[PDB]
Amino acid sequence: SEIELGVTEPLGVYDPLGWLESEPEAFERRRAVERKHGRVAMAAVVGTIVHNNHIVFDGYLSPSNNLKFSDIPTGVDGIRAIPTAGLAQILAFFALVELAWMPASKYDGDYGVGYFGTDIKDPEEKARKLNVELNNGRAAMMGIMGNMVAEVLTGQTMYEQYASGHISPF
Amino acid sequence: SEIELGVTEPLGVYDPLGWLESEPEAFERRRAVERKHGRVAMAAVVGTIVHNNHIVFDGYLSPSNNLKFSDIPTGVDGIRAIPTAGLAQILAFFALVELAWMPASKYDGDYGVGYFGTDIKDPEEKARKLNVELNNGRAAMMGIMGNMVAEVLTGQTMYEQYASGHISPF
Amino acid sequence: SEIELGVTEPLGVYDPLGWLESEPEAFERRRAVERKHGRVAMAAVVGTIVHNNHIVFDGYLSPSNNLKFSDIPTGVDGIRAIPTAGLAQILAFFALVELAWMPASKYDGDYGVGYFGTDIKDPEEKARKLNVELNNGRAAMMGIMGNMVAEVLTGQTMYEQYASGHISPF
Amino acid sequence: SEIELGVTEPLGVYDPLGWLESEPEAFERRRAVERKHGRVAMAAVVGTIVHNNHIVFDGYLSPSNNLKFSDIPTGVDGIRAIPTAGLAQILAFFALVELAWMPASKYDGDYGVGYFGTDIKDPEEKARKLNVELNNGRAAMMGIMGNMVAEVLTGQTMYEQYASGHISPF
Ligand code: KC2
Ligand code: KC2
Ligand code: KC2
Ligand code: KC2
Repeated sequence: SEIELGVTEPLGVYDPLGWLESEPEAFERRRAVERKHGRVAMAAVVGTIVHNNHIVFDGYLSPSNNLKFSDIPTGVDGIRAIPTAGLAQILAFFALVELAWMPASKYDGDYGVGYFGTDIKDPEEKARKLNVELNNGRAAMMGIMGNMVAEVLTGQTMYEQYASGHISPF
Repeated sequence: SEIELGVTEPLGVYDPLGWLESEPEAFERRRAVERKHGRVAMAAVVGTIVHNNHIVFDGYLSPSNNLKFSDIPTGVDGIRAIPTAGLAQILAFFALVELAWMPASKYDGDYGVGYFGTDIKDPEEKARKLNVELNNGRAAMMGIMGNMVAEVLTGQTMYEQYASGHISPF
Repeated sequence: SEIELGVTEPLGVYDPLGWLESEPEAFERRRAVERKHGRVAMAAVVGTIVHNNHIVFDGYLSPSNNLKFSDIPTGVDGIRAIPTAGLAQILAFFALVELAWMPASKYDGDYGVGYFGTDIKDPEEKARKLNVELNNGRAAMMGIMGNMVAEVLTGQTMYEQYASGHISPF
Repeated sequence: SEIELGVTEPLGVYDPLGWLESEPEAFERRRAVERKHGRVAMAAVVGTIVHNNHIVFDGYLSPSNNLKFSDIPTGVDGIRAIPTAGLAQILAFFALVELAWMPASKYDGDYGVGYFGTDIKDPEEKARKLNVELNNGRAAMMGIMGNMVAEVLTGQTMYEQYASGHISPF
C-alpha cells in the first residue's frame, strides 16, 4: 500500500520523468528518501519560523566561548555560529538516533511511534494521514529551499527581510 | 442517515413550512448550506468574543498603512478597516480552501479531518456529535445575527455596549 | 450492572443499614441521588480550593453594585455576597440545564457526554472509572461537609485558617 | 507475556548471571522489583531536573520552622532539610498508597490506570510501551545513581556543578 501513498489531487500519480515504471524496484528507497527529506525539511521550516520570531533560550549556549543563545543568527549562519564541540555533540546524538533508535536503513519509516503514539486503525484515515505527511514534507522541502535561497540572494534573514518591507523582489 | 441529523429535542423534526416532504431532493444541499452557515457563524461568534475581549496581536497589521492590530475596531467595522490588499489575500486563501482543500461543492461536508482528527466509530456518539454541530451552528447563526443587529442599532460594539451598562434596551 | 458500581475495596458491598435488600426498587433513584451529590460536591470542593487560593476574575462582578470579584468572600458567605439578580441568573441557567440539557430525572446519569467525550468500550475500564467517580463523589461530599463545618465553627475561611496556623483544633 | 518484556535491542535477552533459567520462579518478583525501581528512579530523575532548574514553589514549606521552599537544597540534602513532621506526612501518604491504592504486593504492576488512562489494545504497541517503560526505568536508575554519586564526590549539586563549569572531571 506504500506505492499508493503520496498520490493525491490534483496531480494524482505524478511521475513526469516516468521512473515508477522504469525502475520499479527503486521506489522503496526513493520513497524512504522522500519521507526522510520531508520530515527533516518540516523540522527545518518550523525551526526557521521559531528563529525569526526570536523565540530563543535565555542564557549562554557556550559560556566558555561567551556565546549567548541570542547571539546566534536566525538565518543560515546559525548552525555555523555554534561552537565546534556543540556541533560534535549534535552529530554524535544524531548518529545514535539514525543508527540505533530510528535507523535510516528502515525504508518504511515506521519506527513504532505511530501518529502521536497510536496506530491508525482505519485504513482510509491512515492513508490520508500518510498522504498528509508526504505532501507537507514536499511543501516544506520547497519552502526551506526557498527560504535559504531568498536569504542568500537578498542577504537578510527572514526577520530582517520582513521588518524592512523587502517582500517585493521588484 | 443525514436526514436524521439535526432532529433533536424539544422540536424533533421541525419543518414548519413543510419542505422536507415538498422538496425531498433539495434537502442534501439545504443541509449542506445549513452546516456551512453553522460553521461560519460559529467561527464568527468566537471571533467577536475574542475581539471584544481585546485579545489582539501585538504589532502592525499593515506597516505601510501605519495600521496596528489594536487600531482595527472590534465591531462590524473591523473587516472594513483591513487594507484592500489584506482583503485580497484573505479572499485568495479562502478561494484556495473553498475550491481545492475543503470544496464547498462537497455537500456531505466530510473533508476527512473528522472530529479532532479521529472518525467517531460509535454510531450513537457520531450522531450526537453531528447534532451538536448542527445545533451549535444554528445557535451561532442566531447569535451572530443578533450581535450585528444590536451593534448596528445601538451604534456601539459589544465591548462598548457592555462597559457602558447599556445592556438593557429599556 | 449499576448495582455492581460503587462496590470497591476495602468495604465491598457496604450497606450497614441493609437497604439494598430491604428496598430493592429504590436503589435506582438512591444511586442517582448519590451520583448527583457526588458530582455537585466534587465541583464544590474544587471551587473552594480555587477560592482560597485567590484565583479570582479581574473586574467587577456587578458594576452597578460596585462589587468586584475580589470583594466576594472565599468562604461560605461567597454565594450570599452575590447580588440577587446574579443569583437569579444562575438559578435560571441551572433550571435550563437540570430540566432540559442534563435532566435530573435521568436516573442513570448518562447524558451522552461520556468520559471526556468518548464512551469507554472496555467493560472493566468503564466499571473502574464509574467506581472512581462514585468514590471521589463520596470523598468530596465528606470533604465539603467538613470544610463548611470547620469554617462555621472556627469563624475563618480555609485561607484564613491555614494562614494563621489554626489547623490544629487543640 | 511478561518474560518477553524488557528484551530489546541491542542486548536481547540479557542475563549475564544466568538467573532466568537458574531461578525461573523468582522472575515475577524480580521484574516487579525492577519495574518499581524504574518508576521510582524516573520520578527521582525528573525531580532532580526540576530542582536544579530552581522550579520551586513560592511560599513557606514549614512556616513554624521559618523554612521556605527556596531554602531547601536542590541536591541530595533536600529530603534531609524538610522537617520531621513533613517527612512523617509523606511517609504516611505513601504507606496508604503502597498498601491500599497501588499495593507493592501486586507484582504485575497493573493497578488499572493503564497508559494515560487507556488500555493499549494492540499487543505490539502495548509490548513496545512496556519495553519503553522498562528501558527508561533502567536508564533512570543508572542516571539517578550517577547524579547522586557525582554530587557526593564533587561536593556540589547539579546546578552548582554545571554553573561552575566543573562538568569535566579532568
Ligand atoms: C545534541 C544535543 C545535546 C545534548 C543531548 C547535550 C547534552 C549535554 C550534557 C549531558 C549529557 C552535558 C553535560 C552537556 C554539557 C555541555 N554542552 Mg551539551 N548537549 C547537546 C548540544 C550542545 C551544543 C550544541 C552545545 C553544547 C555545549 C555544551 C557545553 C559547553 C559549555 C561550555 O563551553 O562551558 C557543556 C558543558 C556547547 C559547547 O560545548 O560549546 C563549546 C554548545 O555549543 N551542547 N551537554
Ligand atoms: C489570509 C491569510 C494571510 C496569509 C496566509 C498571508 C500570508 C502572507 C505571506 C506569506 C505567504 C506574506 C509574505 C505576507 C506578506 C504580507 N501580508 Mg499577508 N497573509 C494573510 C493576510 C494578510 C492581511 C489581512 C494583511 C496582510 C498584509 C501583508 C503585508 C503588508 C505589509 C505592509 O504593507 O508593509 C505583507 C508584506 C497586510 C496588507 O497587505 O496590507 C496592505 C494586511 O492587511 N496579510 N502575507
Ligand atoms: C449563570 C451564569 C451566567 C450567565 C450565563 C450570564 C450571562 C449574561 C449575559 C448573556 C446572556 C448577559 C448580557 C449578562 C449580563 C449581566 N450579568 Mg450575567 N450571567 C451569569 C451569572 C451572572 C451573575 C452571577 C451576575 C451577573 C451579573 C450580570 C450583570 C450586571 C451588571 C451590572 O449590574 O451593571 C449583567 C449586565 C451580575 C448582576 O446582575 O448583578 C446585579 C452578577 O452578580 N451575571 N449575563
Ligand atoms: C505527602 C504529601 C502531603 C499531603 C497530602 C499533605 C496534606 C496536608 C493537609 C491536608 C490534609 C494539611 C492540613 C497539611 C498541613 C500541613 N502540612 Mg502537609 N501534606 C503533605 C506533605 C507535607 C510536608 C512535606 C510538610 C507539610 C507541612 C505541613 C504543615 C506545617 C506548617 C507549619 O509547621 O506551620 C501543615 C499545617 C510541613 C510540616 O509539617 O513541617 C512541620 C512540611 O514540611 N506537609 N498538610
